[PDB]
Amino acid sequence: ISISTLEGHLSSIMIAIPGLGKDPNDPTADVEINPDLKPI
Amino acid sequence: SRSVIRSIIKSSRLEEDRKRYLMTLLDDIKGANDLAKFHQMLMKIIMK
Amino acid sequence: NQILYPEVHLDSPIVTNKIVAILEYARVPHAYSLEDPTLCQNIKHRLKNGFSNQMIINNVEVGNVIKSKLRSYPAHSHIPYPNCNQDLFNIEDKESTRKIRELLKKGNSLYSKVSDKVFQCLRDTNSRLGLGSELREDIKEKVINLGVYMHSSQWFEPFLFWFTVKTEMRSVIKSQRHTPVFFTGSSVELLISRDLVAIISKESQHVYYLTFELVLMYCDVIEGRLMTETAMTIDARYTELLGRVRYMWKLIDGFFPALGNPTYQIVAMLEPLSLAYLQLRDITVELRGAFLNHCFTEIHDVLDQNGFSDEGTYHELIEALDYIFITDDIHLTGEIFSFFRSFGHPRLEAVTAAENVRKYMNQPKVIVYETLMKGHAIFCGIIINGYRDRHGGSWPPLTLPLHAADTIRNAQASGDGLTHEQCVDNWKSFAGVKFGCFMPLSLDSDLTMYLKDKALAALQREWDSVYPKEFLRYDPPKGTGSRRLVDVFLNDSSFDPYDVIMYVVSGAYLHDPEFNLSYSLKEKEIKRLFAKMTYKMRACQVIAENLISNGIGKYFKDENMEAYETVSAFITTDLKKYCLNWRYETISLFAQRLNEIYGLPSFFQWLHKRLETSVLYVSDPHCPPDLDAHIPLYKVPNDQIFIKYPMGGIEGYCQKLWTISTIPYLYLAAYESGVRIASLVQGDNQTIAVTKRVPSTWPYNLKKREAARVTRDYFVILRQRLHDIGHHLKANETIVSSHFFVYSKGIYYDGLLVSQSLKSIARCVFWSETIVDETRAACSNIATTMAKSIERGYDRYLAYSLNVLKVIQQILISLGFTINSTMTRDVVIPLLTNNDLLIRMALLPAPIGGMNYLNMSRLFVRNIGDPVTSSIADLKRMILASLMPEETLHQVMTQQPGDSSFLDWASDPYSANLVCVQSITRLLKNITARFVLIHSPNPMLKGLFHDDSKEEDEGLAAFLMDRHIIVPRAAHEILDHSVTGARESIAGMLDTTKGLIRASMRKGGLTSRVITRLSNYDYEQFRAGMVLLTGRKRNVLIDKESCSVQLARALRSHMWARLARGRPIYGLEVPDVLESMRGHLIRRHETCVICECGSVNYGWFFVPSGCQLDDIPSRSLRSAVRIATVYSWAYGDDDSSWNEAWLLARQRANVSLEELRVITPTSLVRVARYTTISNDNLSTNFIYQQGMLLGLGVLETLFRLEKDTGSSNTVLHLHVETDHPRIPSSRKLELRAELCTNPLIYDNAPLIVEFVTWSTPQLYHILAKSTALSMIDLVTKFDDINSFITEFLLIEPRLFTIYLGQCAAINWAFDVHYHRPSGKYQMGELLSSFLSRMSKGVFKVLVNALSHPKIYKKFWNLHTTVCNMVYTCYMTYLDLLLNEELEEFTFLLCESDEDVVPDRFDNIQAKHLCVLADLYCQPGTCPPIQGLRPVEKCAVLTDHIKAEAMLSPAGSSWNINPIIVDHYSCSLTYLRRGSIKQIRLRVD
Amino acid sequence: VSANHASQQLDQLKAVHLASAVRDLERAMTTLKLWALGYSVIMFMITAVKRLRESKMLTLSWFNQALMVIAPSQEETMNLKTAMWILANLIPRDMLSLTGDLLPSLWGSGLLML
Amino acid sequence: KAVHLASAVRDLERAMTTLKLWESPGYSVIMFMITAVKRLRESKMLTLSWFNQALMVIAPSQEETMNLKTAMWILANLIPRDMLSLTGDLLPSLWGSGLLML
Repeated sequence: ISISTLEGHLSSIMIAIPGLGKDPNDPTADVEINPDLKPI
Repeated sequence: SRSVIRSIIKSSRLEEDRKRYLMTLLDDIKGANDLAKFHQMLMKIIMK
Repeated sequence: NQILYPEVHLDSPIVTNKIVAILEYARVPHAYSLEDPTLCQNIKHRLKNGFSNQMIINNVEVGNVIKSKLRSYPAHSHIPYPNCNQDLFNIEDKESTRKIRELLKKGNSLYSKVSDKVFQCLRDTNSRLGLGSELREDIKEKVINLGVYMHSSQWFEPFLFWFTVKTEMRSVIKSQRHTPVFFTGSSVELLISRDLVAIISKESQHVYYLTFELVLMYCDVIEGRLMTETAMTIDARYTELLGRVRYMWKLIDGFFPALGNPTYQIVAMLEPLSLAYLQLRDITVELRGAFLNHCFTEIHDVLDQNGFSDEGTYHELIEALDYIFITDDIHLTGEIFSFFRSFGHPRLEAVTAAENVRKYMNQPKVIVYETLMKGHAIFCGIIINGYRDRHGGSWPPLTLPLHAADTIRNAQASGDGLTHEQCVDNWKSFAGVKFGCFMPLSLDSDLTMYLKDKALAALQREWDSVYPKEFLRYDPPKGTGSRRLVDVFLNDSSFDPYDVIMYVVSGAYLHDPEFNLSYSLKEKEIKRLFAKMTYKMRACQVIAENLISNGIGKYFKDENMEAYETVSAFITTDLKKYCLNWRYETISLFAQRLNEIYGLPSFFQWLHKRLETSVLYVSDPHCPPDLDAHIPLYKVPNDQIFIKYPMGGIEGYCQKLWTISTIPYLYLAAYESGVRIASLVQGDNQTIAVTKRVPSTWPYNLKKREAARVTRDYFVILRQRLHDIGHHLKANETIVSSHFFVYSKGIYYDGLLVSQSLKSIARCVFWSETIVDETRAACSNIATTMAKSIERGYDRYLAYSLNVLKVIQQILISLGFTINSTMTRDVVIPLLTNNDLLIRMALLPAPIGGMNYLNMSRLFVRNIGDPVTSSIADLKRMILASLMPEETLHQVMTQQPGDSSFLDWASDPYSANLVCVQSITRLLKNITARFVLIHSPNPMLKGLFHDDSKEEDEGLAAFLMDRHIIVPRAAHEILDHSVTGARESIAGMLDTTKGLIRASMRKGGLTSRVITRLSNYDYEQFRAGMVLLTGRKRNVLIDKESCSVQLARALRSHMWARLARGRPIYGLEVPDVLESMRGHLIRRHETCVICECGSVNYGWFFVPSGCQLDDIPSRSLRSAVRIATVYSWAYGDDDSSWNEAWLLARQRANVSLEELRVITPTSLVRVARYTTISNDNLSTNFIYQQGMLLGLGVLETLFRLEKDTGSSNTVLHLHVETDHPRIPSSRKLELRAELCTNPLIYDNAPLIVEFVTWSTPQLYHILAKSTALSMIDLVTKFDDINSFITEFLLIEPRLFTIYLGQCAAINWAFDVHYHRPSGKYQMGELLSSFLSRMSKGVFKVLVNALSHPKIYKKFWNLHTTVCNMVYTCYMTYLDLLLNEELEEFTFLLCESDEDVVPDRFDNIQAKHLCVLADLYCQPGTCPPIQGLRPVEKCAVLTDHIKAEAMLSPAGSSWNINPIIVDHYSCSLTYLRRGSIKQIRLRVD
Repeated sequence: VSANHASQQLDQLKAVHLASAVRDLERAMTTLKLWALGYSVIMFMITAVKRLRESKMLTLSWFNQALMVIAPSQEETMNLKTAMWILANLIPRDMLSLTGDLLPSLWGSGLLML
Repeated sequence: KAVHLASAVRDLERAMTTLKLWESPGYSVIMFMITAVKRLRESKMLTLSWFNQALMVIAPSQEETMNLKTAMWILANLIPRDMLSLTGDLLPSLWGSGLLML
């Protein structure tokens, strides 16, 4: 539980502050993509 | 601060002779702490 | 372009560099000093190179004329624009201003001819309401001598000068090798050119050079001052306000020469200072002089930095401000807000605004983590509670992390909502939450958001193309970009709205070469910049704000025995500098949560990511960049107009997202301070209401002190929390108050609305903002502004008289002082030589053919019934007051009708077919918008607009309206919700402005015949008015003081006679407000109207004494349902008409016939808070509602000048003075070959007896029905007779004899129809024969009823007596039925089975049709009813009576309407005994 | 202003406030009711209120007539007597002089046990 | 049917307030009823614990206990029996109670 809190804090810091992803392929882009969009 | 206190005296609903006398005393007050004592005294009259 | 005119009013900022550029091309010396000297270099560089063009010439000649005149005056000095203001506020010349002086003297002559009759008309309409003793004597002299009061003003002689100079300059701009020569005057010498105006005063030798914008500004300011000084001088309430505003004008105009442009900071301080001097009146605590200290320190800083600083000057300025702003009346404190713009507008430079934005957008910040995460937790809680409330107890899709508390997990499992305390105390539990996608993206549903026209910046490679070659040293690159958003949007060959989102999601927006963001100066500001960017990023911004506004923002929209009440205080904050303070780190987490909700990766943080890598510049055409050669934007240094690398937000563009992010911090401060907070958001103003409960036994002063103390604590907490995220609340600027807050209508002071009455009077100016100078739009603007001043508190009669004088002056200006060259001598000389013609044109109302747009009913109520009926009633009042002759009425009835189709009738239902009353600009906008939308190759507008759309619209309007009864108002409701209404709505939102009109002129959408027709409508409307009021035709039937509705029906039948051809018109006539109501005041005295007239229809108003007045599914599916219900109600309900309604509702939504059948169903606050209303004496809901509004207006007018309601209660009595089942179809519906399935228009998814409560007349009627029905039915069937004796004792006789006649006729209708007699007497003879066939035992019950002596006495060989009684009741029933006196008619039906109710209804309707056919038709012509179905015999009898009514002249007065049969699932005994028990248990 | 004029205007103002209270009470009780013809404790109630809406006063003779019309059912007579006791409790004692004669008599009477 | 209840609570509160402003005569008759209707306005449920607690607060004054019992009996008799449990738990039990003598 204490490790999970530490992971939750560092997740919020690294994605609110730009350039600190450590290459996760755009950490703000972890959302599922199907809002009836389908342009492709 | 003197202008604001004088505006409080002018905008109040006090008697005109009392307003003139309080403006005379406000012109008599020079020190900073004496202005603060005058302001607490002035706020007492308006609440009364 | 032969139809556009130069602009009448100011619509652009004032730039120093434009004036300096004109004076440096003209080579005239000047005293201006620029902060950026680059325009004082580049021009010289161009003049070193020999550069010249068409525009550098014709300033050299003007400069030579100026130097030739300045050789005459030796000691000449040029004065800059601010330093000369009072001189240009007080300037006059007798010789220069002769023509407008003669015109306005003629206007005073005409108004002096009609002023006394105007006063008599207003005195009569005040006397009918009952305020004759309360009308002041001074009002008469102010009405009669109003022109003398307007000519006595100080601003009149400036106004004639500036109106002259504006009109002569506008003529030059339209006309443009003559050289402008100086005009020698009495005191000034004047040169007017296209770009420069030179004024040399002879006595002082002060020389002024002005441009066009300064002339427009001075004309607007001086005309507004003239109108507001006239309005304050006329009305007696604004006297001390008049003195304080005059002293304010004199003091600030004295301050203008010494300071100049820094004076506008002191002018801007008037908006804080009124609220500071209002805060001095707070009863609470030491916050009386809180904001005034900041204001006084700011004014001291303004005087100190400019060098005009001494001890004597500052004290005198404070004494002057104390004289202006200290007053005792609450409602006159907000009138100073209207005089904010009355001093002018400052001059602007781009470098100052660039430095101002550069200081804020480059500031480092340090932001905590805990407050940010607590605000994010509250943000998540608000989204969760919104989704849980709308979806009924369900959590939105999310996953909590492993470290979440058990309270949040068990609330997620059990579906229990979270309070704010749980969100703040468990902010660590929301550290790694991930939302799910639950918000759909419907961009194909909405197209309106792109059609709003917005400006576009140039491409980044050609950013210098906005600057001219003239003001730059190097030649700028040419510009291939497009200026407007809608031109790129409509001409785009392939446009998918999801590709716009993909332009951000894919990441190509960061690396594009064409992106650029620019700034431009704001137009009218006393102190901003608005931004412009390219097409794709504009569309991304619009889509982003619409997506936030549709789905998520709607979520954000809103022991103790002694008992408690709630007391509140207010905090008002400014939000303008917040947008610069937003950074990526603050907005990032909220943007991630919105990305997770909407399912778009990295979408909502686009703004900061693009602005951090871009270079911004402030673009003014006259201000040049300081570059020797062309360079790209990133090489350009971070000086002058350039802001190199901004971290922040440009104003607007993300306002919804920032507001949604801002509210959680307010709620966090609410939780920490233990208060209740309600937030109201305005433009750059936020009002926070702090609420704490207090004991009710406490006095009022202690409650307010407690509320202000806890508001103080909340303010300290909120300041700390906003500083920790970095928004810098700045406590001195924010106002903390106990009573007042600022909103849109005015200042709110403890339930009082302080209103700004004199703003709209200052906005009452000659002409209106139109591309063609129209008289009618100007008169409509005058009427609208004066009416708005009436609702904000100005006197009604004085506003009406000001409207009359301003209309006369506007007509005289439009005929005599104009730039229009189509004003030939055929109409100008006849109108100017014939004075009475011009006054009769000015006074006559506009719905009947005049040029006056304010009705006398409109002065009291906002909504009037019918403009034609109200206009005819107003004309009758003016005829009775001898203001206009009687013959004018006949001319109104003999007016030549215009040519308009059925579609123009359906678009404007109250139109009276006048000749050329449509405005030029609106019709030109409609043609231009329709042309560009029909030639738009955008794939979204595929089937919405067709080239043959107008023929389809005309066919639909003809199918709706060419019926045997013509209703305009129902067809407007059908056509508004149809495809035609959708096309007109989409065409209406497109504001094409001047640019697309010029573009369509180049394309040729407006043909030359259209241009020559639209150029001459003002001449033709003056010609039409002259032909109307000159002509002489009279009718015998029309009489003076006949009914207004009768005259309106006659007028509508005359002027629509070509289309209607004699058919009736229904649904347009509502009686006038003023001619229907007669009111009277009472204290202990008899109302006279009640004493003699016996008028018991009145409304009742009460005012207590001794009260202080002054002191304390889809849209397309809804449209289809609306079309179906209006078509079913208006034109009948059967199987044939429902197919047509299904076809009209099928075009908007995908429904079947069965599915469609299932799915289809102010300033009164001074008095009106204390008044008590009762309408129990009132017996058409619009008339009663407008009567209530009129009574409130009466009570407002009675107590306008009275401080207190004194020593007696007031009572006001406001009296009121008092046919088709179905319409078939003639035309066949054209329809369309295929149905367009666009989401804008088409939607494919179907998706979704208590006797006590009855009133006493109803108890009489139901008892009289039950006694009569039971009696006659028993006679047909031939303790209950003793019950009948008691009931006949208890009933009223007249209702009984009517209902007895009804039941007798219904039960003998079949035998009468078999014998077929004609007329009343023969049917009565046959019914008397039927009563003769009855025996004595058949009528024995009524014999026993007549045996009682009291029944016999009330109702006046008893069997023959009963036969004579039934015959007499039958004769009376027939006599009421012939002249339609059966207004309350009901045949009650007692039913046991619900299925046989249509059968009984058909049988009794057949009986009624037999009665009508035997009364009306000839004997033997009726078809037999024997051996026929009831609905078949009803149909054949209805057809026979309709055919016989068409054949005979009689029959129209006869009613073919069937009887009304109220049904009840009760016996006769139950209803009858219940009525007896209630009429004995109730009062009687 | 003399005391007599102020007393007259005060009586008029009390009459207006009593009429407004009667109208609001009638609306409330009709809303409660709408969601043989032997009436009950609220069906009795509004009838008296309806007499107060049509400006005719409650009188001992009206109570005797109402007892004689409801006489065979003793439970219903108990219901109407309790309903007039409810109206005695609702109206303040100053305005019972304005209502009539029944409610000053019924203000003295009280329930023995809850 | 909650919309029908709530609206009548608003109209009763308006009627009792306008009666209370004109009265020549502790929360007594009608004043306690205004308190109870205000508790109904705040969506508070009538519970046995609240009435027992109110009995403990107003215990020294016996006449005021009689006043509050009579006012709760007013509110018990005026409200119909279908909505009576939606008011709270006090009012059916007070509907069970009755007077011995007028």
